[PDB]
Amino acid sequence: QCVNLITRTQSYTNSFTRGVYYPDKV
Amino acid sequence: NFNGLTGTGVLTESNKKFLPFQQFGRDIADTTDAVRDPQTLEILDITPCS
Ligand SMILES: *[C@@H]1O[C@H](CO)[C@@H](O[C@@H]2O[C@H](CO)[C@@H](O[C@@H]3O[C@H](CO)[C@@H](O)[C@H](O)[C@@H]3O)[C@H](O)[C@H]2NC(C)=O)[C@H](O)[C@H]1NC(C)=O
Repeated sequence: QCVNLITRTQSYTNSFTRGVYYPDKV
Repeated sequence: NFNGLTGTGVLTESNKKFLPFQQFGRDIADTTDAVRDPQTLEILDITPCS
């Protein structure tokens, strides 16, 4: 039923100090 | 035995804020010094028996 109506492009960038999470509930 | 965490000690009500997504507390030496009661949400201190 779906159709290919997006086909988004891709790029590159620099990820600064991000993506840090709590490893445990301590 | 607080939700699986077993140990021996004396409980004591503390004034710490525990980031309610957290359950246990540890010191520098990785010793469990503060555990949250899973039923009333208050935080209790863990001190070894004298
Ligand atoms: C797990 O179940 C227990 C049992 O119901 C929950 O404890 C209950 O918590 C409510 C909310 O604080 C208490 O109501 C409050 O009672 C005080 C004293 O009567 C009153 O001054 C407040 O206005 C409010 O009505 C309720 O008394 C308390 N029940 C018992 C038996 O301690 C507990 O909250 C539940 N766990 C979680 C995570 O919700």
